[PDB]
Amino acid sequence: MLKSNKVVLIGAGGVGSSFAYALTIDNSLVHELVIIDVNENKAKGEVMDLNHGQMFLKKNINVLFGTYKDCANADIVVITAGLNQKPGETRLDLVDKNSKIFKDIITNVVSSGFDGIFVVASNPVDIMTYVTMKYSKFPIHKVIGTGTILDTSRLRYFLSDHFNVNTQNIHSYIMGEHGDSSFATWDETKIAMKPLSEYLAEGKITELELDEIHKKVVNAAYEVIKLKGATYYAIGLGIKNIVNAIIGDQNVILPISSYINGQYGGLIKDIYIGAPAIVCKEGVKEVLNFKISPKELDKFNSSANQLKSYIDKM
Amino acid sequence: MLKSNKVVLIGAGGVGSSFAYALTIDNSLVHELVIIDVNENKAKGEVMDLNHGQMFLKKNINVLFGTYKDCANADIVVITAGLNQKPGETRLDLVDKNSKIFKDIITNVVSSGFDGIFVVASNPVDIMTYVTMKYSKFPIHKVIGTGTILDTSRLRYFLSDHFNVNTQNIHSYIMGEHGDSSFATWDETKIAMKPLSEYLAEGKITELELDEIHKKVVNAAYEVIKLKGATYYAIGLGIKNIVNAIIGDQNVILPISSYINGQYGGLIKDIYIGAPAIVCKEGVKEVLNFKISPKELDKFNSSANQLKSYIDKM
Amino acid sequence: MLKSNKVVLIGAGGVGSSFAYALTIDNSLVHELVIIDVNENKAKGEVMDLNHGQMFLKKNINVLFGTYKDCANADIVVITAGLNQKPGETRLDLVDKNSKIFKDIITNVVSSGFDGIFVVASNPVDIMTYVTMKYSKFPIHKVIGTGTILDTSRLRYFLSDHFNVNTQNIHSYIMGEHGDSSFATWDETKIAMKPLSEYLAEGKITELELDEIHKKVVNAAYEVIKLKGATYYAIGLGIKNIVNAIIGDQNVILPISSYINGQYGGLIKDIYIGAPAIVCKEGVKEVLNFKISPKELDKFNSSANQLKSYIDKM
Amino acid sequence: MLKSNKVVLIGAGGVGSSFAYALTIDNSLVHELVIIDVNENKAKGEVMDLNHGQMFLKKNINVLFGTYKDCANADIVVITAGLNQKPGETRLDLVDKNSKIFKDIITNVVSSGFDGIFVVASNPVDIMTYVTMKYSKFPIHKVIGTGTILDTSRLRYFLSDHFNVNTQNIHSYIMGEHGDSSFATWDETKIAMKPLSEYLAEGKITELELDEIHKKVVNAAYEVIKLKGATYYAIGLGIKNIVNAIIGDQNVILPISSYINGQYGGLIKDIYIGAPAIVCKEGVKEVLNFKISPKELDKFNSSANQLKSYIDKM
Ligand SMILES: NC(=O)C1=CN([C@@H]2O[C@H](COP(=O)(O)OP(=O)(O)OC[C@H]3O[C@@H](n4cnc5c(N)ncnc54)[C@H](O)[C@@H]3O)[C@@H](O)[C@H]2O)CC=C1
Ligand SMILES: NC(=O)C1=CN([C@@H]2O[C@H](COP(=O)(O)OP(=O)(O)OC[C@H]3O[C@@H](n4cnc5c(N)ncnc54)[C@H](O)[C@@H]3O)[C@@H](O)[C@H]2O)CC=C1
Ligand SMILES: NC(=O)C1=CN([C@@H]2O[C@H](COP(=O)(O)OP(=O)(O)OC[C@H]3O[C@@H](n4cnc5c(N)ncnc54)[C@H](O)[C@@H]3O)[C@@H](O)[C@H]2O)CC=C1
Ligand SMILES: NC(=O)C1=CN([C@@H]2O[C@H](COP(=O)(O)OP(=O)(O)OC[C@H]3O[C@@H](n4cnc5c(N)ncnc54)[C@H](O)[C@@H]3O)[C@@H](O)[C@H]2O)CC=C1
Ligand SMILES: O=P(O)(O)OC[C@H]1O[C@](O)(COP(=O)(O)O)[C@@H](O)[C@@H]1O
Ligand SMILES: O=P(O)(O)OC[C@H]1O[C@](O)(COP(=O)(O)O)[C@@H](O)[C@@H]1O
Ligand SMILES: [Ca+2]
Ligand SMILES: [Ca+2]
Repeated sequence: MLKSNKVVLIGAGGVGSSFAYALTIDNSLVHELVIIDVNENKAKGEVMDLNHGQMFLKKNINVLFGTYKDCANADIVVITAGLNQKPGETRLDLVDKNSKIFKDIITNVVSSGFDGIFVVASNPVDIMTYVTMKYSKFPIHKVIGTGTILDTSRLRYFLSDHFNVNTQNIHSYIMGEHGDSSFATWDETKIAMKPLSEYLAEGKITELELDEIHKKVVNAAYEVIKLKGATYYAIGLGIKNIVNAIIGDQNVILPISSYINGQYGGLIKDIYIGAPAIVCKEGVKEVLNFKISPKELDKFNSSANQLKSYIDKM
Repeated sequence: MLKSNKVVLIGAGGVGSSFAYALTIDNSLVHELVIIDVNENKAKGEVMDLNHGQMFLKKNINVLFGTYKDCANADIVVITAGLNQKPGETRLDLVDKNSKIFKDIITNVVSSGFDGIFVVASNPVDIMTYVTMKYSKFPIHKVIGTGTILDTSRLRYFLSDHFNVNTQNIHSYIMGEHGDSSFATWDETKIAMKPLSEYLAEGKITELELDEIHKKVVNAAYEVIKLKGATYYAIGLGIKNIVNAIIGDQNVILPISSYINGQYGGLIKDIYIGAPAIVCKEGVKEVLNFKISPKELDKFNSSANQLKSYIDKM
Repeated sequence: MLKSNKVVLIGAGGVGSSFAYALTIDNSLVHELVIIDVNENKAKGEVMDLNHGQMFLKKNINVLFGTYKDCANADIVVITAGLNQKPGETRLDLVDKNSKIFKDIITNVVSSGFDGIFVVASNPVDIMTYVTMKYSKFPIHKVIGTGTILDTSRLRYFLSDHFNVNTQNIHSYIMGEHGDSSFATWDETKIAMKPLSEYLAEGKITELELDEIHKKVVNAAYEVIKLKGATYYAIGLGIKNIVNAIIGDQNVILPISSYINGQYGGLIKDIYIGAPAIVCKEGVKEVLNFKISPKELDKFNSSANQLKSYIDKM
Repeated sequence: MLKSNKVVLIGAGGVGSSFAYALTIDNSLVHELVIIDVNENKAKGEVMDLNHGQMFLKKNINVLFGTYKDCANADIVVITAGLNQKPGETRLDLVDKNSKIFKDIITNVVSSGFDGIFVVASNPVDIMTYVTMKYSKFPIHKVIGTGTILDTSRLRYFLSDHFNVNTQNIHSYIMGEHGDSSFATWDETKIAMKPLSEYLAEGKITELELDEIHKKVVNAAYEVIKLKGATYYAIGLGIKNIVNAIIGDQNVILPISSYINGQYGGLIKDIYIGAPAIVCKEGVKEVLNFKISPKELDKFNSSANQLKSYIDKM
């Protein structure tokens, strides 16, 4: 028998609503979308606005107001609820209030009988991913965070604009914390099959331009927050892509919040951090391990140690 | 010689930003999108947030922050600028305020050298379409408004849920003013090829339920605004579909703001009103005419009389 | 838990391979496509040629060379095996040959343990749908034939070309036997919301032109076969759309081979004939019933009698 | 302002017909498709079969039978005409006859007033691309051949199946002549960011397995021809993607038939060979140059020397 695939969204603010809109437009078999928000009226209005556009979609989809009960037979639970950062605030300044919000959300979600896959976007996303795994008691491979997918998308856009080359051919990652301590894989970067070192040697880009691009990646959230209050379009597309990759069993490699336990030298273990992993219908299929340059490995270790600090204080 | 297709968006609020997002996701050959707003910080932030997600799109697209000089070589100009209605404000006061804003907008656009197609969504949409045509001097067929496309989408969603049939197969229109004096084409409505009269005969639905549906359509915007502050997702998809129909030269029939001068009895002439028209690459190719029932014609003439009353004043 | 949707294709000729190609390009979550043919070299070559293009697809898909063992857990079985016709599709000789082929195919499929949905395209498609239902003993709502979907596609193309209007807005059907006894629903046809009778009265089309268009629909297959040897592109798309509507649970109304039992004047009963029905994840959800004009009802009854007599002689 | 993008297809065999089909299904705005074949009946039949499925397509498209006269205002001309291999023949046996055919076709097209972009697929594709350039006297950037895009697609499918990873993450090329002298960029290959050398070290792939995969790439065409008479699905998708990337001004890097005059050492110059280049609205924006291993450079220079040996004999 054929099945009805169900996604429950928890948190109907800018990020969640953008994700839901994008998913209705570009849908890899999501038959039911259930929206949950502690602000009941916001969720109701978003459900209405999404349903009023069905005539313009490629496919019809069931979009419903829901409660935690709906998670019982959900295949995916997307969590975007929590406080976002205000001007002058880091993502780590949200750890305490957002962890308390996630203790409550994860209890309800677990008590309903949910046994699908978690997709976490709330900040700080790596620590919130670890918290989801611990509170839920779920296997490590059924808990996914968006990690550095958004930072990587920003990096690839900036490089695409610099070289006037489609983002599809920009093979570079942001790894580490989804935050101030991230780093770019400059030494492993290629444009199609042409290494970045050849572009540097040819004077088509400079090392300080690389430093500036990485700093723009790091500061992008702060800039967009100053300009329009919060970021939601790019993260909405990233979540949509993760969801479709899961439902489609696409076995695609993405730089997500991945649980490391021996990879990248093993100096730091048992944390979630921005790193490449294979995604499929069962969740994470494998957390990859590849050699990165010594300086880049020191940056990775420093970022992972920063994360481990917060994990140890709880 | 292949060309670069350029769309300029004026007004980066909820409607305009939602349209731009939807267009980048489902893009029928827009190479360059230019976003303009009197609040330039908002426009900058939306440009950045839209660009940061390029890695997740099917196609790359140039999204830019611009000025009115960018309209010179634009192919389409989408206008979503102006005020949305507030409590205690009739359609007359918004007509006044928004026509005064459009004078400035259209003056700058036309002075830039623009000679493309106008797509208008600011409310009251039919009157603002008339105003755009009068201020711009453009041929009537080069000025399009969204008309009752959103009301028709709401109607077809309601009917699809009632009969549990895909919106694709709900053949019914909302016509007249985009507002309180609109009406449904009940007597000409079909579900696939089965007339609504048959469903009525079989107790599949009742006249009361039909009145209920029409009033749901009339009050949808008020409900959504109560619940979440504004509507923008469904209107964004509608505008995206219009723009793609134009660039794709699809010759598709839609219930837009159409210029009547003889159709539907011809008792009211020389106004834009929600009615079916064929849309193609050069704009409106034909405003159609078909027989509606006498009671529905009474409703149509009343709505057109209302719109003509507001126009003649100025 | 999430599942892998499995489609088995029996018959890897022009029609089957066209359908498989179109499905790989436009895929509503088919995870596994299995191809079977009594000519195993042909099935293998098609599997290889379809897999060699995965790089260019939106989504990866597992394309497999199969045996009947693969039907055990298949969700849909598409049958396009059988002799293609230079002369009459509904020859009693062709009926006999393809009935003998279907006996073997259905026996092997059913002995595999399959319990999904049959989608039949082999000719004569209405009688082959009947034979599939009889040999398999499946519920009638789990046996689908393509019926007059192809004839309706041709009709809507011809009308779209006549009026220079998108096929989207052409609301007309071909009904009755997929072949020489079919008829068009001229008296119920609409262009968008405009009845065809209004176009006739305005001189934009004539009765003779309607007759000629219907004869073009009837002679299309013969002409295409004369020119290029066989037809497979339009029918491949029709099969693809049926499959995607089923897996997407879209509740869409399609003119398929439907099991008639009282509808349309309850004269002929218990045969498969071209008629509109609601398609969903469950199979056929309902055969629709609406009033046709007396002349068209007579055409329909004559077509049904044609079919029943050919079933008798089998 | 907005235009109708016109593609003329010359050669309506399996390759051309598959490309046309795929294009109608996945269309980056091609408003008019014109089909030319010296066998007028085959072209007519293909036009009819393609048009009879418009109702199932996302967008309507104008498909017409035509003559050389129709290239006058064409934006793109795709050439798929000429002899195919058949069992026992290499692709280099066909040079003489196909060069004669191409002389005829190019002369007619150029005489028609066409000044757009050629896209060449007929075999041997590198030599036929060179011949198109020479006979047409067009700028080099106006002439595109499919080169090793098909070989690369086969390679990426084989590696995707071996590692069970999406083709999207397989970064490897086939370069050199589309034929028996090609080679794979093993030393520069990555699965996402993970070099192939690490998979070899970890025993997840072996040197003999790389040898075998390249041999499979080289013998794929012979095997598929033996099994079903000819290859056309994978090549059709490749052509479709080139066309959509041109019209979409996507600036994508593809391994196509590129004109070399200094790259990859100065050894062989002034020929077309399988190599990466940037494709955009104007044609070829830039032929890339990147370092490959010394043994692979030897292979590249031997392949190029063979192609030069053929070009000099004429
Ligand atoms: N790359 C990434 O992962 C990104 C992370 N982001 C974070 O995502 C989260 C949401 O951001 P925004 O949408 O802009 O914020 P928002 O102000 O729009 O609020 C999101 C929603 O969460 C709701 N909520 C709060 N508590 C609960 C609860 N217990 N159950 C259900 N709903 C609840 C709340 O009512 C609100 O509607 C923040 O933590 C952001 O920092 C935002 C941008 C990118
Ligand atoms: N056609 C339809 O069906 C509907 C029409 N809608 C109307 O669309 C318009 C925009 O709606 P929202 O996005 O929600 O409102 P909004 O406040 O969110 O955005 C309106 C934008 O217009 C900007 N603006 C104001 N004046 C000017 C100016 N002189 N020049 C340039 N920019 C200016 C302004 O800065 C703001 O960003 C309103 O008139 C709505 O009533 C909204 C909903 C549906
Ligand atoms: N429903 C519709 O609208 C249409 C129906 N069509 C019919 O579809 C069928 C196939 O058409 P084509 O592909 O062009 O013909 P084809 O000869 O190209 O393909 C038929 C395939 O079926 C194979 N086959 C034969 N017997 C068996 C068997 N016992 N088991 C498995 N495979 C077998 C056979 O080897 C061949 O590959 C014919 O009956 C057509 O008449 C064709 C056009 C439209
Ligand atoms: N990666 C690649 O580039 C590949 C190249 N391929 C080659 O593409 C070409 C076509 O392959 P197929 O479609 O299978 O062969 P086909 O015989 O099926 O079709 C070729 C068509 O070209 C027609 N034709 C011949 N001369 C002219 C002319 N002067 N004007 C117009 N039409 C003409 C001819 O009538 C025929 O219909 C062959 O040369 C193949 O070797 C096929 C596979 C892949
Ligand atoms: O022209 P309308 O009335 O707006 O309907 C358009 C819709 O009709 C359809 O063609 C379906 O029509 P049918 O139900 O008659 O088959 C859809 O594809 C299309 O979106
Ligand atoms: O594996 P990555 O680095 O995430 O890149 C994924 C992208 O690479 C591509 O496969 C293109 O690869 P190439 O540049 O090597 O041709 C895109 O299709 C895909 O979106
Ligand atoms: Ca740039
Ligand atoms: Ca015509």
